[PDB]
Amino acid sequence: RPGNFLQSRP
Amino acid sequence: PQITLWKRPLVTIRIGGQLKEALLNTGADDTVLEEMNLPGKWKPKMIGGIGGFIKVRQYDQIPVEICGHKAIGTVLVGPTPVNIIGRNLLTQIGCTLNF
Amino acid sequence: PQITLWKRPLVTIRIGGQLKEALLNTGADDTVLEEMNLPGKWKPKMIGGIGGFIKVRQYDQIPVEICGHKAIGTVLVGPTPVNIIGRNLLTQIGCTLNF
Repeated sequence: RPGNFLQSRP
Repeated sequence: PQITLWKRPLVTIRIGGQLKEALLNTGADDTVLEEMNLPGKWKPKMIGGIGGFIKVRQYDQIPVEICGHKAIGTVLVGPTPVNIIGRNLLTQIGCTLNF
Repeated sequence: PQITLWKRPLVTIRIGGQLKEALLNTGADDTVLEEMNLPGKWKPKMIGGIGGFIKVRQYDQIPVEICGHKAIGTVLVGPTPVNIIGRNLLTQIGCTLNF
């Protein structure tokens, strides 16, 4: 299950 | 409002005239929404997450209403598993983490 | 304390006798730390996000100190680009989102 939505740009 | 974390911090947002559910995500620099059509010119971009990088479409100066509060900024659209409201817009509505 | 979101919400944590910087991520259900050797039994697990899934090792009942606040719970270990403190541990220190 998708549960960790870390996000950032290059 | 004060939102506890026993459950996912989901809120309703209004964008492009539609209502969508989104996660207040302090772990994302940007705001990423699932595939959808937004007006205006868009440019290709790439963002990274826990399982790699993906291609998205960047839309600038897009008005978004998060749980009532108004924000206007950059919105990325692409194959994200859930709609995410990142720090770029969370700062605009005065959101902070408290404990 | 009150943490603004102008920059990534990084804080110092203590685990297994080590101090590390971890991102307070209301967008993560669990806590995932970058590869580190922790004693004890673990179970294989897959977690996903933007870009896809990664394989991690799950440890239970691990004591962790987040900015002086004591917490104890599950910690996942794997190739994550950054240390992440998720909701499972944030609820323990009474962390809330406010706006």
